[PDB]
Amino acid sequence: LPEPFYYLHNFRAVLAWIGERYADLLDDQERAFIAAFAELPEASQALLVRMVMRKGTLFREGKLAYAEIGDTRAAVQPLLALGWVDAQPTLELAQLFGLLKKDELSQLFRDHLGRANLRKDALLERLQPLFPEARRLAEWQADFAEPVYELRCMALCDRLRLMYFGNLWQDWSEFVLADLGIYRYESVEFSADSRGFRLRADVDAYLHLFDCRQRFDLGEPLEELLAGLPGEPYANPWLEGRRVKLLFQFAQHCEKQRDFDLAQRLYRQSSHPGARLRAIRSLERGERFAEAHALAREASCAPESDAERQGLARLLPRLQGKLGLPRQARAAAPEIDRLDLCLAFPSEPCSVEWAVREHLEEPGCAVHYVENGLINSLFGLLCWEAIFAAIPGAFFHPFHSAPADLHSADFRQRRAALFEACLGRLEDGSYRDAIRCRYRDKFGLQSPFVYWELLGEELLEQALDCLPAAHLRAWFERLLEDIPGNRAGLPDLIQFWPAQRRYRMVEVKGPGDRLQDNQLRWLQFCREREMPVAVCYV
DNA sequence: ACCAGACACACATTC
DNA sequence: GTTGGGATTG
DNA sequence: GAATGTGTGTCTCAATCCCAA
Repeated sequence: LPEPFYYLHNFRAVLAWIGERYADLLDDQERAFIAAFAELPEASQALLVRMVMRKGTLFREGKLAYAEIGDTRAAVQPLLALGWVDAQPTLELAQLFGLLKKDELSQLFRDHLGRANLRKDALLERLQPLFPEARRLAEWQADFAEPVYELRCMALCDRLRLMYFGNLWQDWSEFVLADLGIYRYESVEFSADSRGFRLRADVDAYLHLFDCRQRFDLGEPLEELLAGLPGEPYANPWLEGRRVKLLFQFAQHCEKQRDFDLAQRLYRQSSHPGARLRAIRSLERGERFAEAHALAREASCAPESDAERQGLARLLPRLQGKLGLPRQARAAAPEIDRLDLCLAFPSEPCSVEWAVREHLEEPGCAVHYVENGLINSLFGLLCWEAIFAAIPGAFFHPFHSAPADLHSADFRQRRAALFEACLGRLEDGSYRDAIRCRYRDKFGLQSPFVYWELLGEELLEQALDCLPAAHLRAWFERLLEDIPGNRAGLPDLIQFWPAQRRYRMVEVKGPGDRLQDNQLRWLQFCREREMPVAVCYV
């Protein structure tokens, strides 16, 4: 706010950061850009950044009025000289529609339209075949008096951004939102040589998978698209999971479009969690039962998760039935406590969960609604110094909500000493007070576990009295077995009876919902450790 | 935290 | 004359 | 009719402004 050229300073900051830490990852023509950019006049740098930050790559001169930069047609000149911006670009009929207003376009294509008022997209559809070729604005309308500037250095800028944040989903608005105190991140003191990418060849791989996904959302035929993907897996951990997550989605699309034979073959090329299970169910829907049974038996011998185990638990008997085999006695597990209500006639538009909490209200009993919120936050506070540890590779810029290696399978190990030191506080008295200090110190900070908006002061200290430390262990341990797989699945409500220092937690279900798989996995968990849980059926 | 997951809801399918 | 979606704002 | 499987709608800072309706 206090500096009119704040956006340019942020852009300069990224450029300098790139120059320091990612110098070897940068190529010849890219080094030339950063050098050339600094030699530009201040108002020319500013105008360029504006176009880079804004949605399009095409801009009307009228839509480029900025008081701090002054005359735009003048400031754009050093950019036209470098060829970074292009007046007189050639425009498809589809993108000319994006630049002009509806009334302007109706005037132009007057001798090709009826008297009927159509929507803008309708006009585009009618006129698209009559003008399939692209052409200069002067060739569209010679009477046009506004110059339209095309930004021609957008790809280089994306790479710059992709190197700064370890991704492309974050953009330059992080700087503003952080400065305005709308986003407050934990400040991890990381090395001067902490890296997003370590080598340029991996950056190109990221961009490729990005565009593969891009063309996929653009309805481009998978047959061609698949030939774009690499045969052998990527050597890099992040990149392999992405290549494999992409393969997983192609098979999802194939399966939904009733092509189970391709979907199967694709699911098996993927190591994405749940792919192998989808491969079996696809083989089943393709009525290739013998093959589906062979893979299912292979899976059940060495399952990838407890999630796959319960998926196989339904798949296998059904598969054995379609073959000649007899089904084996699938005797169930112990049953969590049940609690029933009368589908109580709702007062106004409202939800089932909120009503149950109102009903379970009682003098000695307070009830809250905190699905996943409560336990993830309590775990987030106790292991704050562990999660935001200055592990090399974890952090490499500001604007970090979580360490980048959060989903890695050795996330716990790299901080194994720190975690035992935090959960070690859960044995002596320190944990209760340790949480209360984090809460006051770290409040508001962006984090992957703590729900500040929901963890009110009362809910906090009510939990600290009732919830047993030995219980808090078992939960925190299960999260560390598999964070992405055990982040969710916790029951709707917790209810404390603070005076008698006991808790009981409930997941409610209306007439239009049943227990999810993961929710079932946790009720089974708490049951086996004598933890007060129950399912409320309404 | 690296391109959504999470959940509740709702309507097919299959012995 | 009003309303809603989206982009450009900080 | 149970047990299942699959398929939807919703939600990522908030006041401003241009444009399509």
